[PDB]
Amino acid sequence: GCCSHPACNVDHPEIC
Amino acid sequence: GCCSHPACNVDHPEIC
Amino acid sequence: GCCSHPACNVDHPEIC
Amino acid sequence: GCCSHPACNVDHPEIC
Amino acid sequence: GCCSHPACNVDHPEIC
Amino acid sequence: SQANLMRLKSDLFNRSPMYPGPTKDDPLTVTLGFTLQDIVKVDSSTNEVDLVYYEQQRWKLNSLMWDPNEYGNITDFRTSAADIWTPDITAYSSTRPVQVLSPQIAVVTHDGSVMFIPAQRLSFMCDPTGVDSEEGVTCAVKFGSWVYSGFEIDLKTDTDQVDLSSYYASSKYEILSATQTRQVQHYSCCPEPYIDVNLVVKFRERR
Amino acid sequence: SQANLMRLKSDLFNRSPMYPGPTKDDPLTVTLGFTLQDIVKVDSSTNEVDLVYYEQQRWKLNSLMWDPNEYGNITDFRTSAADIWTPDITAYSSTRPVQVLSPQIAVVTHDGSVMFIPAQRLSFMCDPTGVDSEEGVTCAVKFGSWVYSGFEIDLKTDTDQVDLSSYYASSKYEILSATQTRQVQHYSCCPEPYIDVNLVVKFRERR
Amino acid sequence: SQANLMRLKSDLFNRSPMYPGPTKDDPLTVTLGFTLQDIVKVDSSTNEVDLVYYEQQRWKLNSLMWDPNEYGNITDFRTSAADIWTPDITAYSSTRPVQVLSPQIAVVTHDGSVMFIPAQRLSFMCDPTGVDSEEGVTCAVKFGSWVYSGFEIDLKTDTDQVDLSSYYASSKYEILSATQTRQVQHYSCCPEPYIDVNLVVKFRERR
Amino acid sequence: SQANLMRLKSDLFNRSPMYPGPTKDDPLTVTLGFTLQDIVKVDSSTNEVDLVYYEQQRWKLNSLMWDPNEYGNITDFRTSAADIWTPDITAYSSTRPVQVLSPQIAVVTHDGSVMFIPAQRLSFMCDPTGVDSEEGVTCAVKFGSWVYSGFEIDLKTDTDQVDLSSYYASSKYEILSATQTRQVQHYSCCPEPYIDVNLVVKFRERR
Amino acid sequence: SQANLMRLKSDLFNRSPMYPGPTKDDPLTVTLGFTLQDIVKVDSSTNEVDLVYYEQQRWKLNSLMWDPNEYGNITDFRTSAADIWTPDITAYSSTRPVQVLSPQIAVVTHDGSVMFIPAQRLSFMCDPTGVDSEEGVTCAVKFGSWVYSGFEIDLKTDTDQVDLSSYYASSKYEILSATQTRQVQHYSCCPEPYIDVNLVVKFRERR
Repeated sequence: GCCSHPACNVDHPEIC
Repeated sequence: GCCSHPACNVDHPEIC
Repeated sequence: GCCSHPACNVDHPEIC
Repeated sequence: GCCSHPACNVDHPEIC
Repeated sequence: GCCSHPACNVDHPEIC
Repeated sequence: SQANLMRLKSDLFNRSPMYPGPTKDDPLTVTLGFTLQDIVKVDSSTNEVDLVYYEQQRWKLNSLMWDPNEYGNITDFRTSAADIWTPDITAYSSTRPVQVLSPQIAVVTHDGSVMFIPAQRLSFMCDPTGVDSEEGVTCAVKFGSWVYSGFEIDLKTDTDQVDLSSYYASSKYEILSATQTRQVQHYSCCPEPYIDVNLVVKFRERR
Repeated sequence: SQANLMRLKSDLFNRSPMYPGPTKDDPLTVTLGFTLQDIVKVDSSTNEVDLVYYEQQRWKLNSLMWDPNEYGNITDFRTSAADIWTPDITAYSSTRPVQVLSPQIAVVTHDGSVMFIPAQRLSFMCDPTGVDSEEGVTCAVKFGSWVYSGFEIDLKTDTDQVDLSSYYASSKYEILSATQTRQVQHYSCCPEPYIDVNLVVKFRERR
Repeated sequence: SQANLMRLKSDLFNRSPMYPGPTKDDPLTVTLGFTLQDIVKVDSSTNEVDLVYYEQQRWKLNSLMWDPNEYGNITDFRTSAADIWTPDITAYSSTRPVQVLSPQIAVVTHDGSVMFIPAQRLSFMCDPTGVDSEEGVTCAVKFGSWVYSGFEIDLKTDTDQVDLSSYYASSKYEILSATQTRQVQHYSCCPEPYIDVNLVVKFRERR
Repeated sequence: SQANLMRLKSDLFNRSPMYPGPTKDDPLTVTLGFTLQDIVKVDSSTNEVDLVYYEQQRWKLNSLMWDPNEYGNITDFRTSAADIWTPDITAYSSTRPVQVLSPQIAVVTHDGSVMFIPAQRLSFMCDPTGVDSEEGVTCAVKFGSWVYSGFEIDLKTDTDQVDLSSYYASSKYEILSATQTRQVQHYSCCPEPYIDVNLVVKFRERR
Repeated sequence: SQANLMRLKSDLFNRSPMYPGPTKDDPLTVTLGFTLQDIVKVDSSTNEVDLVYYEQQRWKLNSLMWDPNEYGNITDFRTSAADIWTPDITAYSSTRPVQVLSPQIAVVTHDGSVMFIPAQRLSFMCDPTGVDSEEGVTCAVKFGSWVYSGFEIDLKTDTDQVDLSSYYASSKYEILSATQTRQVQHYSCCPEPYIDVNLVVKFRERR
């Protein structure tokens, strides 16, 4: 669900 | 009537 | 009602 | 006439 | 065709 | 002649740092006045009313003084309002960003006095229920500093009577009363006063 | 050839400080002219009418003169309107910020003349009651300097007849009359005159 | 004493570089608080609700500290919000760009604290079905940093209760509840928490 | 090659002064072409029609020419349209400010050719009477220089058929004919011609 | 240890000219992804549909790499999107200028990767006939570079499934399908491919 949140998406570009 | 005119107001701040 | 007033809020960060 | 055209008014003023 | 696509026109100004 | 003015504006703006705003040590008095032109929209579905008016702002800075005799007897000049510090007077109950309908040009006098009169369109909170009657309806909106207390910016009016002489003669609405009143507010917590000018306009649809 | 123009622009703009506006000592005459295109909206519920027009502005600065023989026989050039001082002519009864529909480019001639014609959309106060009739209806809007008196900016027209040759042929409205009249206003308090150009248009729905 | 202020701003803004934003090493806590003024539009055909409110923001930077006795006993000053770094707090469910209705002026104190209160108009997603009922309807909108995790910007509130004391007395809507609640969320992938302040308002058309 | 390109742009932009526009001595040819996407609004109450289209512009400047072999065999590059001079082409009968729907990026080739294609939404004057019929209705809007005569900016087209290959397949309107035709106007006073490209589109409500 | 961050941005941006965009020598791959929030307006009279979504864009530049232990073990930082080069990806069938609803801040990591996720409101061409039915209706809009071919900007997605996890629970519309598909297009004239991502959403009025 991280990749759906803008801040979480960007702090983990390796997952998203 | 001067105090209603914008240009007139400024040249006479002692009246308006 | 100070903390609802923008100028009053800032002049009293110890209260607001 | 020329005095209705935006480019013509300015290029040839002595007229417009 | 190409002449409708924004990127295509400019990379081929000789045809469009 | 033109040489003096170019020199004067340089010395005031480029030779000096910009006025940093007032303090309690170096306070500032701003005189406010309104000239209503028209009430251009009344929305009973949102309780939002639109005014077109002239907002007269006059204050005085010492850092803007000059000697006329040193500058070709120049006593005043006009300059863009962006070039100078302007006070943060705001309608407290606006509902949309104020729209500026005029150039923003200020005039400076050799005593440091500045007058600035932008024409503006303002939407603000008002329930117009009763506008379609004989009694009419009253709207009110306060104007005051956003961040400066009364110990830093003193607000005051020259008259309590709003200027109505330029109100549009064929407007959809008739002005019953329009006042601009200086108000002082104190809070139990705090010694410094907070000042506003209360713009109170009573009006009705015109038949 | 093209090199000359860059040099001309250098000498006029980067040599001199910006023209600081006129003074009572060094007044300025501005020529005003309108070419009406269309009446594009009539709002009888708010008394607000929208015009699309060309506003022709002409004035002359001595500080923009040059010798044609000194710059490759160049007699005129075009430059952005932000690059030069422009007069603060404003519709006094606008209700919304004027919308510009054209580039803002001025043309300067070697005699110091500048002519500038921005296309604009203006909403202003007018009771349109009677537009759907045979008599029609008349709207009026005054134009003048916002901060300059008549002793500093002289307003003049070339003709009292508004240019209607570019009016939209299939407009929803028919123009009955369109005039542009210079008006001077004096106040009991004050010696200096205040000038405006009154744009008066009588029109009706097309039948 | 006015000179003292000009010097202070020089050392803080012109001599120091602008704060480059927070880091994991040097995190930052932001205090959030809302003062609701009015619910000015409700669109059940689009599920869009418009608020007018004051958004109080507060934080503390070490790089803005000074010793008052070193600057004429000046402890605080007011300055444009453009002059300083501001947090990227965003409504997560907005439908239109936020409109700023107030000046954007922050006040900095000698301990490095900044307080900033812009008035804003926000359109955000909410199905208002039930507003015309006795129970009313609840809308929710989250506020938080757009690009900073909880390890870089800590969000917090001073109270869970929105200030409603300045809500418009003649509004079309009655406020049943208005709260501001800090929320922390973790995702299985990732160690860092993500923080938001949940603005939840229950309201109905007024009886 | 990224180093080569930065140098190429540096040598072109930072060394020479900005291209001042064409002159009667050193004229310029501009090729104009339209790709119509959709007719998105037809307003019979105001006679205003909105188009969404691509506007292709093309010209050639000596001041933008370069040798590929001095710059890493780079033959063309991309740049913001603000970085380079662009022509003042305007719809002459617009009623609202044109809205840009795309990036404004031009591509320059080593031969001095530049191509620039912004997508735009335009409101312009048109009486739509007959749109709901079989014959349809025709609207027209001219495009041309605002301040440059024909002796300074030469207008032309590569083809007179508007590109309809990207027209919206499910538009509310069907395109019957769409032409882009160069038209010349002369005035007895003056030697220079005034050039416009007439965009004429016939369309109807689809049935 | 704020210094490491302060130093890193300095070396990347000011110690070098700005990245001039991709070429065929140094091409670039852009990753595209959508997180749909709400369908906020449907206009059957104009065929115009409004979406609010998050658009995730990711790419990697060699010129943005650094060594973490040389910078306090810093692996990433945030900076305004104006400070860095951003790709010109645009919806090809928009009808109004896209509205940005979020701060525009990108995060760059020490390997040169950049991620940028602006929240946006888009009006685009779509015939909504059938939204009030069981089958629903499909809208489509392509996204791609405006000026870069497929040989200069390579487009791609991480999933052909639109992120629907943040779709508004109380939206007026129900999502039947939402896909994001890479499409390659060639034209007979030209060897280079032109790439777009097709956002295809099937939806209907909710019951």
